[PDB]
Amino acid sequence: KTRKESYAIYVYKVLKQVHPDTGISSKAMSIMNSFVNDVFERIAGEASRLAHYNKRSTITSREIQTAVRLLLPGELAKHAVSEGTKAVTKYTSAK
Amino acid sequence: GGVKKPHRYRPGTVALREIRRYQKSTELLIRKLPFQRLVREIAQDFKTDLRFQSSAVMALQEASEAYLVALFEDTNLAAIHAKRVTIMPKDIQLARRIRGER
Amino acid sequence: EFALGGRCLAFHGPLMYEAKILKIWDPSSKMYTSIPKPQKLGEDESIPEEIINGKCFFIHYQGWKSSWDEWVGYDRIRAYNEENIAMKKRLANEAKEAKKSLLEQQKKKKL
Amino acid sequence: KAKTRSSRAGLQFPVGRVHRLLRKGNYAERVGAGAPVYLAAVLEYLTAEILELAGNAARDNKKTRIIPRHLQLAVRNDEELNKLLGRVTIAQGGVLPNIQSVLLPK
Amino acid sequence: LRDNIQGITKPAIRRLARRGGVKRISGLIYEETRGVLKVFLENVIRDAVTYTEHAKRKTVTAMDVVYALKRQGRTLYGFGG
Amino acid sequence: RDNIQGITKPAIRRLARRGGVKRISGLIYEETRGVLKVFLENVIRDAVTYTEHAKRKTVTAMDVVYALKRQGRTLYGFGG
Repeated sequence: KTRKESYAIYVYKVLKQVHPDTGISSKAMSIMNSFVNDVFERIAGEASRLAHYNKRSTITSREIQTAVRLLLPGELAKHAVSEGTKAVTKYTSAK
Repeated sequence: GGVKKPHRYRPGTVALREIRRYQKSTELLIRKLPFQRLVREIAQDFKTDLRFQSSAVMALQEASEAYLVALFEDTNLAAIHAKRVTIMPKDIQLARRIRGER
Repeated sequence: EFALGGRCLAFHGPLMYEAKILKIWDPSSKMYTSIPKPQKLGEDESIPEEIINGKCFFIHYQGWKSSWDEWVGYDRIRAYNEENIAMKKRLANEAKEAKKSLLEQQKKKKL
Repeated sequence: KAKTRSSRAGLQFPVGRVHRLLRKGNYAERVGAGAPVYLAAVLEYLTAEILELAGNAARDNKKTRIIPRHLQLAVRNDEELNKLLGRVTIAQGGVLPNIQSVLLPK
Repeated sequence: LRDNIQGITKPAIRRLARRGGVKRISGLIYEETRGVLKVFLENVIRDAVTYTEHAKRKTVTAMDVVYALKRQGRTLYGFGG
Repeated sequence: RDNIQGITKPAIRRLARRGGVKRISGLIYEETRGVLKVFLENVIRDAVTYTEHAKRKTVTAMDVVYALKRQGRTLYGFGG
């Protein structure tokens, strides 16, 4: 059907969380959508690979980490691991 | 007695001024219609009578400009490598060689 | 003769230069005709009073920008004919001799 | 009353869609519950650092709306993104305003 | 249409190189930079027409363009992921 | 540390000689050792990260070519 699926309102809300005064044009927003899609595929693919190497069968939050630390350059990495760990900590605390 | 001389910016002044102006422009350089045609003749021996979406050309041109400008800074570095300010055909041959596509 | 948009040769210092006639001025009517229609002088438009009593032409120098465009009278303007072209060649040769004298005096200054 | 998984995780990026993507992506036989949560957590971060640098670029270019020139300045001024996304060319970015020193007048 | 490679006037190749930050340009560049293009576009358009005909499509899609760029190592942003 | 000077000047010449290089500056060696180490910490950072993923405390030739695979280069005869 007609429905096309993208991270429009989500990146808009995190932008308002960062800067609740700043606009966006649609083609910069497509830059953001394609960018988050691309980094999502890199992180998920590496994870899939790690798993198949370790003879596992499931994408645990662990893989996504070994991955985020394997792909993103270091500076972005440790902060991404920190925010992902506190996010999954919040997820398990709120069940 | 005193004969006139025109006001001409010196060789290089005009150069660097349009360098600063073009390094602030994001607009595409190669013109649209000239480029679109560049493609339709290349996509002939692959298959005849193609149609193209109203985005593919724009994507393929701005993409070509990105490839060419990225080739051009390291072409500039290769020209400076021989202590020169003129770039030469050998510079881009070496660039494409060391990227691994010559 | 002189026509709107036609070739002309004009004084500029001691030398001859080719120009386009864009406007033709009539001193009696305080008026000039232009090319893209009689009209008077504008607010920012003026003619030097040394020539404004004679028939003036607003001219544009070929090979030089619009900042060199100016009003000239019959003293400073001539028709584009072979006599004027020949004396233009003659004054070009005079400028060439002046440049050659410049070269001679600088090469004697070098010695 | 049904609450979303993002508010459980305290994020604005959605766990639901990205779980539906991770699954249809067939990355592994089974995907766990915490993997899309961690995935959304990292994506929002990297969407944020890039947006905050773009906002700094917009302030420095004194604009009230993000333009991909600001995105290009954000990705190219940061050296860490420059080998994260130096592999990447973006739309309507231009280049950095750089002049080599030998090309300067004496 | 034929030999439209010339459509990119030297004026343009220079604007790009100018965008690149160079000062002077050699004379026989223009055939060669254009060459860096005929060969670059031909392999790009080959990958693009491969996706085109494989996807049962008779119109070359901008999607297929950025898809082929994703493959060869010269990927592009702003036209879908 | 002590082994970074262990990559010796004739060995760097031997790499250059295998590389077809006739004349070599004296300042090649130490910054070439630096280029070697930046490459080594990159590859072994990826390889060790693969190693503690596996609940392991040794790195394997398999993990090395795996890191090389990520980095882009592949090696043969060392597993994989």
